[PDB]
Amino acid sequence: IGTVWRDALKILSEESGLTDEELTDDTSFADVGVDSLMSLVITSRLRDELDIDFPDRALFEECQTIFDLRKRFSG
Amino acid sequence: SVSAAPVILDAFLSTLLRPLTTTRLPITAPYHAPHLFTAKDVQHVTDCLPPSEA
Amino acid sequence: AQMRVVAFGDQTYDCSEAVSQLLRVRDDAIVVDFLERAPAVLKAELARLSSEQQEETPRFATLAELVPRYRAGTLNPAVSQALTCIAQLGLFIRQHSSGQEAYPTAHDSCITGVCTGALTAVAVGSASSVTALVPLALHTVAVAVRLGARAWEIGSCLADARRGANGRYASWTSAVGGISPQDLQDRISAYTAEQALASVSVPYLSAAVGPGQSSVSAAPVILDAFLSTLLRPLTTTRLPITAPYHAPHLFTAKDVQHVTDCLPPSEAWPTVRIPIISFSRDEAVSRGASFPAAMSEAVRDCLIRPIALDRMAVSIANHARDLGKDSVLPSPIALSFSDKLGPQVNSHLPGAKAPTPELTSKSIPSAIGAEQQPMAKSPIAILAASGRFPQSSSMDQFWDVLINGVDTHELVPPTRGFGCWLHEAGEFDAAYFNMSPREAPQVDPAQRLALLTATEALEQAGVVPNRTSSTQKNRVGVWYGATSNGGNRAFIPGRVNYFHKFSGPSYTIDTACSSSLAALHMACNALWRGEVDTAIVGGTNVLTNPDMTRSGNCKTFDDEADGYCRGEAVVTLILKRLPDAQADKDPIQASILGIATNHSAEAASITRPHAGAQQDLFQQVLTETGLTANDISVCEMAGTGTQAGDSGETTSVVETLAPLNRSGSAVRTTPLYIGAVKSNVGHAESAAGVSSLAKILLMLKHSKIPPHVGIKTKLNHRLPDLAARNTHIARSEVPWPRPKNGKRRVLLNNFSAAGGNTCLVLEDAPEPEDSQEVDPREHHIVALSAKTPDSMVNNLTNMITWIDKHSGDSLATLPQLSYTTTARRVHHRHRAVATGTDLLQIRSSLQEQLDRRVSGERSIPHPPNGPSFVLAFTGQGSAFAGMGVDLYKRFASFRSDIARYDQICEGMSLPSIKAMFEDEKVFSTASPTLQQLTHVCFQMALYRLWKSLGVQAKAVVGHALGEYAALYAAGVLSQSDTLYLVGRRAQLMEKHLSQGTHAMLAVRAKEEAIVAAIDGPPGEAYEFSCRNGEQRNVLGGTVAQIQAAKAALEAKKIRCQYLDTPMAFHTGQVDPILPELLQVAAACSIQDPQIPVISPAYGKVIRSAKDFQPEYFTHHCRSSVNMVDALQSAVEEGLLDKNVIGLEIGPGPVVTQFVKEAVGTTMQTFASINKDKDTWQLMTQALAKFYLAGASVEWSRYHEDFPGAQKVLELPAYGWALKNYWL
Amino acid sequence: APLNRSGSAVRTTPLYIGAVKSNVGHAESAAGVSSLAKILLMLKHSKIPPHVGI
Repeated sequence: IGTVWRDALKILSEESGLTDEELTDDTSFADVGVDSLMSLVITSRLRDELDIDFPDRALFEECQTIFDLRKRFSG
Repeated sequence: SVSAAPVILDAFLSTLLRPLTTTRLPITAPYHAPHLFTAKDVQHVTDCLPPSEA
Repeated sequence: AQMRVVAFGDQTYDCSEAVSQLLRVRDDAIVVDFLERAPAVLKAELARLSSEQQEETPRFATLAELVPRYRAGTLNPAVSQALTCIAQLGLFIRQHSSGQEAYPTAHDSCITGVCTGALTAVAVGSASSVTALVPLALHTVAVAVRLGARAWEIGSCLADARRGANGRYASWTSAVGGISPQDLQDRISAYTAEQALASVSVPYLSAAVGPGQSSVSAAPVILDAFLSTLLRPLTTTRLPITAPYHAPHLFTAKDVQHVTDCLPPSEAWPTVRIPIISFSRDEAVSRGASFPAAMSEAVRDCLIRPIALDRMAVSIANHARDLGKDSVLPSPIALSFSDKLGPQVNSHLPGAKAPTPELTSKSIPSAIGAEQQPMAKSPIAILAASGRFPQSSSMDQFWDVLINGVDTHELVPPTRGFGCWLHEAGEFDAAYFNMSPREAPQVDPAQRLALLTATEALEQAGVVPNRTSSTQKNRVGVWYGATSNGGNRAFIPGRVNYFHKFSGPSYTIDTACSSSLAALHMACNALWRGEVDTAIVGGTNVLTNPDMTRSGNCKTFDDEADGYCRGEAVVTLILKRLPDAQADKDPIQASILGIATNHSAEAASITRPHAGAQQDLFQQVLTETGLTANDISVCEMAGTGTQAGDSGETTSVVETLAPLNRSGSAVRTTPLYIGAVKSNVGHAESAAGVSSLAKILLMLKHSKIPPHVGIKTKLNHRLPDLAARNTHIARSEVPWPRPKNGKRRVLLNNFSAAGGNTCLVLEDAPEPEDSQEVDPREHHIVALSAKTPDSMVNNLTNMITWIDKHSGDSLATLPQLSYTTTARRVHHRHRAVATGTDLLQIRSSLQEQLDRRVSGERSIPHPPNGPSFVLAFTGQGSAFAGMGVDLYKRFASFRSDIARYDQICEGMSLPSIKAMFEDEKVFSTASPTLQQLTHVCFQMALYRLWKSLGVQAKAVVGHALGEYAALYAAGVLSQSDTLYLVGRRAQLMEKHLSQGTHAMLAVRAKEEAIVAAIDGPPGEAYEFSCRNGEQRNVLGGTVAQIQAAKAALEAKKIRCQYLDTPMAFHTGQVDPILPELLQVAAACSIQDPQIPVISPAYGKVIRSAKDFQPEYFTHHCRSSVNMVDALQSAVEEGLLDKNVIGLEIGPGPVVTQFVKEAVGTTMQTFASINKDKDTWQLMTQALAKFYLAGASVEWSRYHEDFPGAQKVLELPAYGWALKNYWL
Repeated sequence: APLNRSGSAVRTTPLYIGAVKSNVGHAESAAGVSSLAKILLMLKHSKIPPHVGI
């Protein structure tokens, strides 16, 4: 999970323009400005690089902060 | 949203720089093309409804 | 300025017809759902009744079993009230769901009821839509059943039944006419005072129908005693009300609580919103009260108050004038005597009742496909039936033996008392079925005969696996009956499924005696479920061991004999849902409207049915189908050979289909006839039912009735003469015409002694649609096939005999023959073909072919995968006036393609090309750009059409303009890209050039002679524009150079011909357009070829996208067209060969000639178009050669545009090579 | 038993397998009903039996 989660963090930092250290548990997608189209692109990048079975809407539907996404990636 | 044939569409997208993020949508045909369809097309598609007055 | 009033009726209004009609309804989801759910709640609430009440309630599964009791009157109040309420609610729901009537609204409507409907008024008065009313409807049904139970019980407590009860329930109410209400009440008061009766037994007024008529209720005997006092002119009648209601001296609030207890408390009960107009109460307008409150008040009205009917009209008028309207439209539902209601209310309002008796209700046309009624209970169609029979070999011989009226009993052939046994017992065509020639005896005769009959039935039905969405390889189940005797008989349907490739359910059912009939029943059940789309059914009864042992089988119309006269039959049928068969254009022979059965548990001595069960079954089946006995023409008997049955069942069957009038007369108007297939063929133990079905189908086809071989002596003492009861038997043929615009229905039933009494009703095929559209085709193709040389010979001779017998049928039969014999058969290896314009041409051709085959010539199968075709695209040098406009007219795909291409050219700002294919006149004034665009468009369209027919290219080749069309066929370019390239190149070369500056010359001579015979080396004086062949070459250049070359060559005695092409490709003319052509070329989307391209520009076979760079188009347009070297390279590469079939796509065989010359004089070539030959002779010739070669042409698409020729004829059965096997 | 794309155990709860064939053999016509009877007994006693066939 650790390597896959770290690659996911790199993808999120790339898309949002933030830095890995900044994407902490408390931060919320609303503050990061992860827009709905942004959620789609992030999900596509995740399922393309790390080859995960993540539906395009779980990020928006379930993940309101980084912690929820971390839990989802924990599998 | 921008649409075209897949090959030319990919060719056009490649010349979009980094701060111009892009994705792909599950559309499998061209729509909203004033230069592709004409009134004949809309007449054909809707021609299945029999004519009547009620 | 109009209001509609909804009124419901009391128990007086009979509800037997309405309930049955609602049960019939199948096209409304809400109605069927409600009618299915209502029995559940009926049984649920009926299970909470006291022990005595439950003991006197009939057992049922659904409502269909209640209506007979209701009609008979032996139905207790508890369920009578609930049935009445169910009828009212169902009628309203149907009116407001399928009738597309807006739900009543408080703005312009109001509701009313009397004695049952006050319950329904609140239910309808609460919901705002039909869907929101079903749960409330069921709640009201529960309330009604509970109320009826309570009233029945109080009545039973007051007084009991009588010794002559006989099930029927006495009446408790009687209407009295001719006395005022108050006067009658005073009369009752005087009567009670005169007598001394308990306060709970005196008669009382239930309703005051008006100043001239009134109703009074009491106990039965007390009621009759009081009625005896009422003299004339007072008239009295006995209503069908079974319990005391409206009695303010028998019920109190406690009973109201008891009845209402079925509604649990809650806050979700919808408040009543549509005003309810009631009259018995003090305040006549009700609105706002919750559903439980209004329901309780309605129960109080129904149980404690006397309904004052006389004031109904005044109440409605008062409400109308309160709203301010000046008319009311009555909409009575199940309201007895509702006609008088209309004017009675209107008379109390201003006399301005505008008639306006119009209601536009033309239903909107239903969406295609969905118009058919949901698959539930749809008519079944019998497509075809085949099967062997004793002393016969097929259906036709069976009919022949039937009509002569001859008993099939005969001495057993030595090869295997007398019996009805198949003359030929076991013979098999082992070769056809892919089996060892010596292992056939291992498979028993039953399986072999089943396989033969199934194959014949499928062939006759015009069914080919995987052609239509209803004849799939995985939607064809097989149900088979089993007699009393995997690679055994248990897998007979397994063998059918395996050989005919069907992958579907298979079963071998057998219950006790109706194994085949039960199998058919379950096949129709599965079809109605949607499990399968087709079904092969029909059992077998062929014996294996003779075991012949008294000297008698069955006496003529008697039971003095001891034997049963058992027989053999291998019948098999096909089955489809009627809508599908209709949409597929198959030979529908009959239909199965409905089927039902029971087991007849009751037995007499050992195994017997009962007359009551038979009557119930006949009534049930006649009801579900919805047809009365007066329209059933003939009925058939299965029989069992017993004593009481075979004779008395006749009286049993007529009991329902022709009951005797009580006064003594003929109930029936049209004569009825009976028969028993087991009179000549004999009893087919496991297949008698299917044999009788076959007999019925034969009767329907030939439209006759067979003379009976039975009754010939004095009528049986157990079978009274039926002549009086509009029934009899025929000693000879009695014509049975199809009634004009009518249908002839038949009822087949089986009376197996085991107990089964399965019965079903048939129905003649729907009016055969009369195709009118003529077949524009002039030349037609007839195909044959077989799997063995002898089978092919037999097929050819059978077809020759068939044609000779219909040479004078009609001009519009040959297309039908072509369609049935090409697009509705499976094509074996051994093929044969004839083509012609008329029947005699085909007959003579087939006769000659058969003569050649029988002379001694062997028969050779075809290659395994069929031939491989190398396409060929012509250049713009042979176009003529009408370029296949007939194709544009007779083919939908071609027309759509041309329209599409015209639209796309208009999109790119290119000339339209539709005119070229419509008027046929603008060819004379067509610009070069339009010419080339039309050429390329036609090339693409024709290639697509040909590919649709089932020809797959193995290689491609073009000549200087078919190259663009050639590439698309190879998949290198998309159609839009090819059109854009061609159009833009034409525009560029038209813009930058001058017309007529250059020209082109064609010479038939070797290159060496050409170079040696003209002064000046090639390249400066003249150029080889295209190298066509060994001795064929063409040259181009300027006018001066060309004329000098012409003079030099003609002076040498070498003929040379000018070419009309105003432009000259592959010359110095095309030099100044290459930059712009390349610029346009780069914009297309090149792609890897899907098949080799025999490119003449590079003179090499090309199989990669690397060669089609944008410079390739420039090189092709500039450089010469080397054809001989490319063709030689293809020949040496193994691509082309003396075995592939060339096929030109374009105007005339020019390229195919080059290919044939460069590959061998024995190669076959075909041209799809020609200047002076209608396209269809070439089309049929090419398709015939493709077929005979071994190809697999898509015939179905060849006929799809010609509705005239879409009808399956009845060709003779497959010519099996009959070989004998018996062990 | 889905296999994770990255490769791991996705099916959390164990998915036992069993077959009556070894215990009593094969009836060829009653195999289905015999297996169903075994399922009913396992449900009643809430005990997956040991497997035989090693």
